[PDB]
Amino acid sequence: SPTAAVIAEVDELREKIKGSRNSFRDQSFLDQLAQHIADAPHLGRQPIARALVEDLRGYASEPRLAAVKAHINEERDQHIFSLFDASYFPSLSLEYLTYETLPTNPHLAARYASPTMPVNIIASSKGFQSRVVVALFPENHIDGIQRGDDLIFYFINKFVERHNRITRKMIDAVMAEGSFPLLRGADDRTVEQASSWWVRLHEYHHRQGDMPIPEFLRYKKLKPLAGLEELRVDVSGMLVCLNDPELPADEARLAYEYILSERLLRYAVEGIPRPNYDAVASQLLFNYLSEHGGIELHGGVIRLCPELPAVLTEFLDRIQRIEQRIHTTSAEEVQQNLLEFTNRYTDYDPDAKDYRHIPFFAEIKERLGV
Amino acid sequence: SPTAAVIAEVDELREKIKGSRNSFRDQSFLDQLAQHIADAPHLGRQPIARALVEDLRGYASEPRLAAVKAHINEERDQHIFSLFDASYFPSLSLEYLTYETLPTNPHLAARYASPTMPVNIIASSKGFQSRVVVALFPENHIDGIQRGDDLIFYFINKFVERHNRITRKMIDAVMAEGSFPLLRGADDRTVEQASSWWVRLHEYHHRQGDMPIPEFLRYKKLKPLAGLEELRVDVSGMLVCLNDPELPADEARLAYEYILSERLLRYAVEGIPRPNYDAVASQLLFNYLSEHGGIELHGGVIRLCPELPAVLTEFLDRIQRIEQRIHTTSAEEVQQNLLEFTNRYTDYDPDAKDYRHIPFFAEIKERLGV
Ligand SMILES: [Fe+2]
Ligand SMILES: [Fe+2]
Repeated sequence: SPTAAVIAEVDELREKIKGSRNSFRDQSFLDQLAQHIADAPHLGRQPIARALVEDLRGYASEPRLAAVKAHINEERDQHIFSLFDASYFPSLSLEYLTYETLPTNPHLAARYASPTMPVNIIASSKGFQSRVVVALFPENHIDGIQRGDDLIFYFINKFVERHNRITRKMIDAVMAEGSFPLLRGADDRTVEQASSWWVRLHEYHHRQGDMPIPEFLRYKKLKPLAGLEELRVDVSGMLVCLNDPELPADEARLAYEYILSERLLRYAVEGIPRPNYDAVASQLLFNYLSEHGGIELHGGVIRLCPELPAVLTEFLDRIQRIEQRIHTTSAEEVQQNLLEFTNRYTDYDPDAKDYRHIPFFAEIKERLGV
Repeated sequence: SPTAAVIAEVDELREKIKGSRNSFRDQSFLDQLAQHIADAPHLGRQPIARALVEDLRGYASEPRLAAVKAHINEERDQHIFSLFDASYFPSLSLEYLTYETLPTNPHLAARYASPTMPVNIIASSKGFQSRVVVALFPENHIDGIQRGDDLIFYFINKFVERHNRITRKMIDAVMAEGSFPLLRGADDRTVEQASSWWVRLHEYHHRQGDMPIPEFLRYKKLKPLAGLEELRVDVSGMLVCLNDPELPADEARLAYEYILSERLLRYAVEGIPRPNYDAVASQLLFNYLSEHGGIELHGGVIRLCPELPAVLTEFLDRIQRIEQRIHTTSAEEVQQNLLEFTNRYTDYDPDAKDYRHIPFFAEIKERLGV
């Protein structure tokens, strides 16, 4: 395999530089790295590698990876290759992958447009094989730069794997029978499509509203607020799937079921020993929905109520009421009001200033090992 | 089996009340629970069950489990049986166990006296089988009361299991050859004895110093400070093992190696996706010792320096100099100074107000699956 030969060369260079991350912006390091990439038998021949060589050799005066990103953003081929520094994807250093794109609904693509690339990884270097790395953002490159039109990659194969290994088992154990009928037994191609819909709607809605990101990113990085922002856009995508009639009805209901099942179940149990940001917001959704008539609990099993679409709209309306006051109060004041709302429906420990898994999901974590 | 019949009856009652935690202090609930306990053909006739039935039936006028705790604290037998409500042990509701005590070193128990019970669990109800439940504290009972002379149980069989599952393969992968010679191939009884020394010294030193807990507990619940307090007492215990000549030299060196291997390795990788309280403090220790000459990194491997005992003393001395200013500044000012000290040696994200696993241990988590 020619691709495996190229990837073995990247994996070996990755091993050599593993101890030198503090030098990743050092021009003496960058020159040696560029030189080794250039001299690599198979890898050095590739256009994207030549682009990275030029970006690295020029980094002292221009600390950007402009030629690499031009290649990637223009989709000159289906290869990604760069030097990465992403604190939440620690496995990434010098990495290479090849991807395949997925089909997309044309109305979805046109009406909810964003520079999102839902892709399957075909082959990759060691750092991309970590289950942690589910996406790739432009500021993950060492230059730390993101532009509004930079392509953003989501690795749908990893989300299909997660849905099969975790969500499917939580649906069987936690949901009333008939809860997610289109998802029941659906094949990987089907979940693939739903997941690709989810990420396209997800990225689009991050840019909508009164406190979009990245503009208000530094106000939305506290654990409960980062999760709440994730939830804001996924509830938005849920409602689009229910409300936009130009979307194919079968595919839209399937994407609805996927987003809801992921936020109600898989994201709800994330984090040990405390909930992570996604899980705090999902437990907020669970309790809000239970208290406002959107779901019901019958002997530890969740029933989705027929009124759930109206309750989801109410929940999204409530988030938007809080955020709209950015127009008349400080971002700090909106923050405090988003925290207050979150804390009404989650298990907040005021002395630890952190959250505990609400008892409903702590027991499922124990029962299912999730 | 008679104990098996008792615990089966406990587990069935635990199942019946599982959805009723909000009713655990309501007398109508308690009156019915007490009756079902009394009528359990085997459980109801245990003296400990008689005690609990009496406490519950009288909870309306005296909200405490005085008869149960008298039984337990007096070690009338080796059974524990109560109604629990411990937010960090969510699996505990109506629970039962039988334990066995362990050999005890006389000088250790006399010079470092505390009401600590290092025990092995022989049989237990379902809630005590959770890997989370490594200990039982007096305030974990529904009454939420703790007294200084109440017995505190540590389940040593669970620390042995954790040592063999995590620490051992971490020692093999991460430590330079000959780092922990007494622990190599140590049998379970040997680890058990080291672990019992550790918990006794652990509980003792919590009560010592200028900001002991429980007095200053509410200032030491923030994630970095909860970890730092655990670390303060374990480094104190390490140093006692090195410095107290009246302890048997073979057991003391073994306990030293055990406490260090646990704090340097197993505790340093806890928490997903972020480090938990133990792990932040262990990463503080790792980076402190690296920069101050106590350990050295060679080829990704930790070498313990011969100077390490003096660097551990310097580390504990530093913590104590910060805490000593409680005498001339507020508890809040000490808190900031403990946080500033922690953040100098850990990966703190000021916008998330939380920590990331430092890259050394993030890579180990990925590599070994810990
Ligand atoms: Fe997002
Ligand atoms: Fe402790």
